[PDB]
Amino acid sequence: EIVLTQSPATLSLSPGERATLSCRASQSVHPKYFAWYQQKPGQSPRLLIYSGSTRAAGIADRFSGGGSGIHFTLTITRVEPEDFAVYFCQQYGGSPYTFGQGTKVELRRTVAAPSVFIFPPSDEQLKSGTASVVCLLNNFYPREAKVQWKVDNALQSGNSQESVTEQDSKDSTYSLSSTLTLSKADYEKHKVYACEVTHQGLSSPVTKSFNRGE
Amino acid sequence: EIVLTQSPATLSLSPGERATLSCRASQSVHPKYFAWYQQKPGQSPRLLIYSGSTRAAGIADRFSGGGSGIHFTLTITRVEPEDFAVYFCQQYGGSPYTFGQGTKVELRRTVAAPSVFIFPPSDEQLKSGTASVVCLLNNFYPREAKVQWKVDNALQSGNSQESVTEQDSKDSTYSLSSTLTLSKADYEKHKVYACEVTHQGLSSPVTKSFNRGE
Amino acid sequence: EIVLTQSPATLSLSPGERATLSCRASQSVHPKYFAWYQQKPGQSPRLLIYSGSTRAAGIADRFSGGGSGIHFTLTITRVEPEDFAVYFCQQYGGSPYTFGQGTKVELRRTVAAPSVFIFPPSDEQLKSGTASVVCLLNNFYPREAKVQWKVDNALQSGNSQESVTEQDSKDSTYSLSSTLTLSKADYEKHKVYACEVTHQGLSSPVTKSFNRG
Amino acid sequence: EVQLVESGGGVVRPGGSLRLSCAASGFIFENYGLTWVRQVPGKGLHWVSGMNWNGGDTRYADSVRGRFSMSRDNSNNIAYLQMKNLRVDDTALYYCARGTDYTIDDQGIFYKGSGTFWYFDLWGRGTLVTVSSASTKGPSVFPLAPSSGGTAALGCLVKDYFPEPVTVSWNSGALTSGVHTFPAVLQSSGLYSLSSVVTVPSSSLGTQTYICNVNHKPSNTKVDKRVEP
Amino acid sequence: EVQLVESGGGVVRPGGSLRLSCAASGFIFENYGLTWVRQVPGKGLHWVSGMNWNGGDTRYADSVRGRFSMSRDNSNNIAYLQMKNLRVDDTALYYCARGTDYTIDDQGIFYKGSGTFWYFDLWGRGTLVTVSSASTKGPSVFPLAPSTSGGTAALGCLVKDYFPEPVTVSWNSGALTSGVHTFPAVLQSSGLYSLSSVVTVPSSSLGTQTYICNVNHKPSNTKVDKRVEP
Amino acid sequence: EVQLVESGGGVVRPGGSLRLSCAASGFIFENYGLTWVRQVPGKGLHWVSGMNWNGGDTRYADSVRGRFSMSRDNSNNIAYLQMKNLRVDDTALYYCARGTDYTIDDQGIFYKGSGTFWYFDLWGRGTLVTVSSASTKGPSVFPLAPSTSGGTAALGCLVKDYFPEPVTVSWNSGALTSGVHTFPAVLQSSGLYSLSSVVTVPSSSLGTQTYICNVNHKPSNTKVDKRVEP
Amino acid sequence: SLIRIGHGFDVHAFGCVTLNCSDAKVNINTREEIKNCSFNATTELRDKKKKEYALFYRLDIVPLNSEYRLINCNSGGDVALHALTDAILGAAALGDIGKNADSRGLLREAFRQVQEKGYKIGNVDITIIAQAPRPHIDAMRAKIAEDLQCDIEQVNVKATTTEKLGFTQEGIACEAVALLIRQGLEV
Amino acid sequence: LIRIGHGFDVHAFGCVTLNCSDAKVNINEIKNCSFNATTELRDKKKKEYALFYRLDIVPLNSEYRLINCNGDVALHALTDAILGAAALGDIGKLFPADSRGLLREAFRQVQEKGYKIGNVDITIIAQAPPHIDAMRAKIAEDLQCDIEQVNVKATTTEGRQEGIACEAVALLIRQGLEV
Amino acid sequence: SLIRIGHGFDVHAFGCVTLNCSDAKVNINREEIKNCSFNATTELRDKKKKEYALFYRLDIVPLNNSEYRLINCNGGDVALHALTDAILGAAALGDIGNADSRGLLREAFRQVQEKGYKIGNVDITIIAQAPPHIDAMRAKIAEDLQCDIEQVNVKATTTEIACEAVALLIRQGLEV
Ligand SMILES: *[C@@H]1O[C@H](CO)[C@@H](O[C@@H]2O[C@H](CO)[C@@H](O[C@@H]3O[C@H](CO[C@H]4O[C@H](CO[C@H]5O[C@H](CO)[C@@H](O)[C@H](O)[C@@H]5O)[C@@H](O)[C@H](O[C@H]5O[C@H](CO)[C@@H](O)[C@H](O)[C@@H]5O)[C@@H]4O)[C@@H](O)[C@H](O[C@H]4O[C@H](CO)[C@@H](O)[C@H](O)[C@@H]4O)[C@@H]3O)[C@H](O)[C@H]2NC(C)=O)[C@H](O)[C@H]1NC(C)=O
Ligand SMILES: *[C@@H]1O[C@H](CO)[C@@H](O[C@@H]2O[C@H](CO)[C@@H](O[C@@H]3O[C@H](CO[C@H]4O[C@H](CO[C@H]5O[C@H](CO)[C@@H](O)[C@H](O)[C@@H]5O)[C@@H](O)[C@H](O[C@H]5O[C@H](CO)[C@@H](O)[C@H](O)[C@@H]5O)[C@@H]4O)[C@@H](O)[C@H](O[C@H]4O[C@H](CO)[C@@H](O)[C@H](O)[C@@H]4O)[C@@H]3O)[C@H](O)[C@H]2NC(C)=O)[C@H](O)[C@H]1NC(C)=O
Ligand SMILES: [Zn+2]
Ligand SMILES: [Zn+2]
Ligand SMILES: [Zn+2]
Repeated sequence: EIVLTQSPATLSLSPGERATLSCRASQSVHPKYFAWYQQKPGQSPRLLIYSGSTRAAGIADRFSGGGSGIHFTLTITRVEPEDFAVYFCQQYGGSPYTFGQGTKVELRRTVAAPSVFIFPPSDEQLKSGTASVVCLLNNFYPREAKVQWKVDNALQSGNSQESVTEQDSKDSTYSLSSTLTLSKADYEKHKVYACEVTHQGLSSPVTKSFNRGE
Repeated sequence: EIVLTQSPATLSLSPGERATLSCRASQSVHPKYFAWYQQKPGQSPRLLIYSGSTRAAGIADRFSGGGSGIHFTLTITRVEPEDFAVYFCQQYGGSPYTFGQGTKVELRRTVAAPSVFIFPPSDEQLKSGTASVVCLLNNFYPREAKVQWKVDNALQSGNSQESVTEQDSKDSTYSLSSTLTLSKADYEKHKVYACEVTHQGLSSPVTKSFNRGE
Repeated sequence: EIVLTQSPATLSLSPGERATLSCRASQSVHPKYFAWYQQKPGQSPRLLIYSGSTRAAGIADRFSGGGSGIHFTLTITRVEPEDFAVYFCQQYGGSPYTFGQGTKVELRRTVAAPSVFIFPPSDEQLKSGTASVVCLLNNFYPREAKVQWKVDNALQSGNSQESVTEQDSKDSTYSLSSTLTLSKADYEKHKVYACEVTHQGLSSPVTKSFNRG
Repeated sequence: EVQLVESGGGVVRPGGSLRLSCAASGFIFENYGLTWVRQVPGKGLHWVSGMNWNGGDTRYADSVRGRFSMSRDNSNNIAYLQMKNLRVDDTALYYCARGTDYTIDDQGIFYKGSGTFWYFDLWGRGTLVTVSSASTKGPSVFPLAPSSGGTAALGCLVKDYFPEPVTVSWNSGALTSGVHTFPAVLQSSGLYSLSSVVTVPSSSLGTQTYICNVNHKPSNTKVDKRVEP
Repeated sequence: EVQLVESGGGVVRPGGSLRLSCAASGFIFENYGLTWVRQVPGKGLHWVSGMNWNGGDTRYADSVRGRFSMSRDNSNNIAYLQMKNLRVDDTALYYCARGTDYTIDDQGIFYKGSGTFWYFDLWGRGTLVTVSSASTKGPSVFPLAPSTSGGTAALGCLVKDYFPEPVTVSWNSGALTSGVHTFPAVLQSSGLYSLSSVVTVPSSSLGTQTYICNVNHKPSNTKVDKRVEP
Repeated sequence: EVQLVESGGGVVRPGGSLRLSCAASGFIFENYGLTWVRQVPGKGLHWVSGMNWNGGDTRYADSVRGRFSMSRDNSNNIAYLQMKNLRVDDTALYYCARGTDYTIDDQGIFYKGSGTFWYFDLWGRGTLVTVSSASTKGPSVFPLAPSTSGGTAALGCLVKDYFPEPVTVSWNSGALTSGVHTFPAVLQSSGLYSLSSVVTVPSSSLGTQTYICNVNHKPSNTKVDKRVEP
Repeated sequence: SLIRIGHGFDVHAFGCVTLNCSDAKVNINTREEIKNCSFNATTELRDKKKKEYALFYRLDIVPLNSEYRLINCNSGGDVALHALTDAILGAAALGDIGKNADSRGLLREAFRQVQEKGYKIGNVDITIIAQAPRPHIDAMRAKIAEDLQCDIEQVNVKATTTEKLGFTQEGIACEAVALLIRQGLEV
Repeated sequence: LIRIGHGFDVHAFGCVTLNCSDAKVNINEIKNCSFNATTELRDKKKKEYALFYRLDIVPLNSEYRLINCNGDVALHALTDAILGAAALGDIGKLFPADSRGLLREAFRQVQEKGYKIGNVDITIIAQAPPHIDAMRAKIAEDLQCDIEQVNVKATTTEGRQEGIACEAVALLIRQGLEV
Repeated sequence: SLIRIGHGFDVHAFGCVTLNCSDAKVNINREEIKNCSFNATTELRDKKKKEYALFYRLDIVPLNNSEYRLINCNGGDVALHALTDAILGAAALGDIGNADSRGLLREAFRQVQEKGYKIGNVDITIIAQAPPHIDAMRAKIAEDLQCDIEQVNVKATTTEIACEAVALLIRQGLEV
């Protein structure tokens, strides 16, 4: 009934900076019937604000909630290292109660180009009847990046699944892996497999590739 | 004066299915003067049931107690991984209060053969005047197994002890260490030392061995 | 106003022995307004004794406290390995409340001479315009050690910095490292670089040195 | 020690049934309201059901009204969620969380001790509910062999297993830096697949041994595949 | 966080004497009953004694009556266990567990605040009691080096001839924990204990990786750390 | 779970300001007093400020009186410390600690639930406050190459010129742990920190095996891996 | 002439509150049942309530389609009359007898019985001990003097407030004293 | 003359068994007793502590018991009332010992000032109560007055606790007015 | 002659304390309320405990932002208040009429006197959890009521502050 829409979807901050998260409602909500939560990867949510603007027990006054009707807002006056997490809004002015999709406050850092790598299918795996080629993008910031698959200079839509890690705790970078899954037939039909990577930290697309037989 | 005997001694089950434990009393006990406990390796017991059938704090409704007179049973409906432990019954309807001997609810898994290793004595130990020959059985299931020591195909008896670990957390397997204790005089008097192992997962008995000297 | 002076600075003990730590106040302090703390490297202080002589929660009977006027003492009847740490005396009979400088109770072991090593500046570092020579005293006891640099048989003052590790947990020794930092210019001008180490477990001052090239 | 504990999760087939239990401890259970919340790992939260102190007020989300049934038993400090006609959409991590210990009606008057389910301060750990026709299967481990320069990259392919989770290590725990294990993905075959990679100097390829240790309890599979050029 | 803590356990020779102490926290001690329980590691639990809120209903097990005695001092939240004439059989780990905060008589009437020792919800850490004439000694540790048993290898160390228990064993200061198995100790005829700890390692790692056993026997304040190599 | 959590630390320039928060959990916060205590990592403890149950009794250390300002909010269980006009001398690690749940006056009266700041049973883990004019900078790492004495060889890295603390260093991706010594950093005259990590290896091992130190510095998101060879 | 004094005391309380209940477990152990109910209690602030529990008899509650309500219900005048009633009867040695008859009825029935015993009212003085807040005491006096067949100057009503002393609640009480007199003048 | 009096008394009751210690004395005879309390539910009891004076209790062969027990709450309140009407203070000024005998001495001290009982009324305040004419005839024979001059009644109060209280008023008239 | 009976009652706090009062809310839907803290007493000697409680602003007086005390900080003020309420109620007057209770007692006696009444007798019983004088007090209120001490009675019944009071008034007169 009432859907909540948070903005921005990601907020890339350096420690000590101010944060401001918006959450827009499809319908008016009473200002005192709102709540925010924090969640870090692998943990349960943690109540931050309830009743629009009241802080919960154990929440410093860095956090402050507010808003009325259609615009609600969560302000972190000085982001602490422990404050880089995911923040949800939640309304209880009318049932069914609902959450936003979440805002992610990541740690901002200097641009870092990926180190690209390609792996050819295993001999073991070839016997089983399928072939999986994986393309690795190690230690890059920011997260936005494109990976395309080329077989004999022809692009493939689908047959590719990507997975990305959480921002590293040490260097604060991301890592991606795209896997190209094929059968012995469609794999032996062709000869050259390449992986084309583009990123803010790359002047021009880098590519890694190999020819089966090596 | 009142002694409690529960069966079975071990109840090997796989998550999801039912576990029914029994606790038999020598004389009649009031149905609401009975209790059960759970204990995992290296922890203290925790109360599951008191007053015969009323659950304790934090105890979900998969645990269910009951009984009267001489027949008391605890029954877990949908076994979960956190439930594999040893379960003691206790009656307190007549002094002295007493516990049972303990039913062990272990995890059932597919048969696995043991990886056998024999370790000859250490030079450092041999100087002191005593030698110890260790045989290791590793990553096997079920727990039942046999270990025979032979010194020049001579069966040794009354000079070796065995010790087994608890069901591995990650693998769901046991490991065993038979230790043969001999004196330097008697160890240097023979030459072949062998460890014969029988197990359900072995077609035939396995032997590991070494020759004193090298 | 009220100054707590603890003694000794360091108390070398073996497990089983008695530990008597004192805290001398500049002014009389009510005997029941005193407190003792244990602290471990990398952890936050733990309360041992409050109200002068009362053990806190979890504190074994090994720990006993007392005192009156200006002399207060903490007594550990038979030290165990867990007890090696630093101990602070804290008074709260007068504002502002204050701690002692602390007393380190360390495990005593046999004497051990340092294994000395010297490292010349890397050629990577020399381009940058600075030169760092590292002398490494390794695996010694007791902690008290001297280290003095020499360049062309000329003593140095005010260009070397020492760091010392916490007592190791396996062999119970320390390790120190002094680092002579020079300019690239001043480094190319001399030739001999020496590190003289004095230590209780050394019969005579050991020296390790080198010639650039 | 105030806690909530979910149990009764696991695998279940489409159109099947399952019932979750949340067991409270350390607080007056009948004074608070309760909620169930579900979250698929990685994505956001979604409200499921809610319940006040005695059960007189029970509401559901659009996506579960008519399929879920929340109940509680203040005598034993426990709350249930009975689910019918499970779809595959319903796969997620199911939290149980504590509501308020108070309520307020449309006229603005305060009732202590009559908790409702507005905002949630205490959260359970979360029990996973997987809805799949897939049959429990251990993983096939395949090496990802390197070709380089100054730094090299290698890893393991944990492919075709069910259900989650899987735990991977490198060299029996000695390798900590440079390891990256990617979140699993759900293949069209209904089985999961993830990859694990590690950064390594090009010099130690011939010198040093690199073993990846994949362990999948639901099938009692443990495998230590070696990776070489 | 309510908690119980035992203390005072250690060594004592047959026919000796020893006194245990249980310290409570976080609840109205005067309302609850109390019990002691003994347990050998690996084997089952055995009830020792139990008392009510004030000590006017103290009972003991058939093996313990007239031999141990149990009391309590509600003023300072503490209970004791007086033991005399210790046989060697009495060797075990001695728990302290909390009873109920109520009690019922033969008419069916309920007394709140008058706890007893029926079922037990709060259990202590457990203090160890070893009754053995053997004198305290320290562990001598020996290595178990490999030979080429397939692809995977195995190695470990042998802690022999120590008393009393326990003894902790880790690998590489606690780093290595996968494939590791440490076996329970076994009481030898000489009066002393013995343990063995083992690890599975790939055969390839001959001299590239290092392996150190980290044994600690606090009762003698000894700590050895011997490496293992082929 | 009785817990204290400090926040708000970080780097600030001389004459600056900063505000620390303390967050409590698991006890009646308004029944207890509170104190701030600061400690330089290598050195000892120094009392900063303290306040009783309601803030009606607040006192400060001689060094900070006139600059620091303590306060609390019992509705949310948070205590604060306002720091104004910081000196380099104020550089330290700031603790939040819990006082007592009672108090006594000059006449002998024991007031329960009116706690004060005498002694401290619960401590936070501490938040670091660095007062420097230095600008965040990642380290230049240099190798410490062997060959000079012994049967074993000394080896290391030099993590020079970084700010603020800390840097973390490991060897061979964390595989080499035995014989490692990482020294506490030291503040150089230039305002930047430097340290060095060394290791002892077998002299035979220099030719065959490869040794690499891994230096990470979160403040600048720097992560370098430097090869060390003769 | 004969002259007699009386004294009354009464606390009626527990407003109408819907009772959300479940049977108890208590034989005697004639056995009556008796249940453990829950309700929204009242506090000292109008717009704030509190959950409480108390044991109620099943023959003193009427199920309202597991929901019940206690027979009789609110209510500051009802205690004063009951107290004054006990006082009138007390001065003439009649005790107390009665569900919930009109409290104004019972007061008039007590007066009719002392009246046939040869007594009228001399004066009356009533004290209301409550936690709230002179609103309507003169409305009470009139209604009281009318049922005792005297004049308002023979009826006094008061209220003491138990709030100058702190508070943190429920209830309202009343004490009364009456003076009876023989009717019969010698003119 | 005509005179009016008021009395008040309250006793926790009711014949329990006390387990008393030597109390606490820290200054710069009182005891501390523990007993099984009684709640309005019969089969349920509750531990509870209380300070009592060694004079208000009686031992047994620590272990003590309340002295009044049992009623005797109305006699005290009525006594005070009869004394107050005559301006003679409190019970404690009487000296002799049974609750009923204290009232008899109070009336003897009242007719010594020249007053008979005109009219007496007693109000008992309880939690869950009957035999009132019984108590009412004992007051009448002790005050040398007809039963129609004594009135006794009880009002009630229906989580858990106990206690019994009472107020009494008395009117005195000068005796010997048959001139 | 005409005779009249009266009854009064008052309750005051045992001793004076200071209150640490924070602004609460009456829930608007003058009347003000505070939520205050104070050192409450216990049975032990010189052992207080912290307790909260609610107070009407009408009964507390501030000290001068968040600190107040009780108005009746004084021990017969509780007795005299109940006695004025007793003689007033006999003559059918009201409850009541600031400070100086003994002046209020003299005022209550002149208002019944204009109605032509005098004291016949009074009986005052004080009730205290912790049990002096009183002969001093019953001689003082015999001065303000203008009567013999033989017709003024005070007593104190205790539990092994509150006060009840009854008054009887005799018309002014009388002819032989
Ligand atoms: C202390 O006192 C408090 C308060 O009295 C008490 O707490 C209450 O307890 C009662 C009994 O347990 C609770 O009763 C339930 O209340 C539910 C309220 O539901 C709300 O939402 C409903 C759905 O909203 C729709 O409409 C909106 C548009 O606005 C739309 O967007 C939505 O999508 C949705 O479709 C709504 O129906 C409901 O309003 C109803 O009630 C009022 C009556 O005053 C009426 O005016 C409305 O028109 C409508 O009828 C409300 O807005 C309710 O759903 C639930 O319903 C059941 O009730 C009956 C009786 O069993 C069944 O027949 C029926 O089929 C349902 O099963 C039930 O009535 C109440 O919610 C509590 N109040 C609060 C504030 O929490 C405590 O228990 C007391 N303490 C003690 C110790 O006793
Ligand atoms: C609130 O009220 C409660 C209840 O009153 C109160 O709690 C009670 O506290 C008192 C004092 O602390 C307790 O008194 C003790 O009761 C013990 C009962 O022992 C039982 O078992 C004895 C032996 O066991 C049996 O062994 C075999 C096993 O199979 C069995 O066959 C035998 O038959 C035997 O029973 C047994 O002796 C005893 O038997 C009873 O015998 C007849 C049977 O009809 C009965 O009439 C007797 O009264 C006797 O009890 C009983 O079955 C008991 O151990 C203990 O006796 C010792 O006490 C003193 C030491 O203090 C010694 O001097 C004495 O010689 C005995 O050795 C003592 O009597 C009482 O049990 C508590 N009640 C409950 C329910 O726990 C609270 O304190 C109250 N709170 C406050 C604040 O006051
Ligand atoms: Zn009534
Ligand atoms: Zn009395
Ligand atoms: Zn007054």
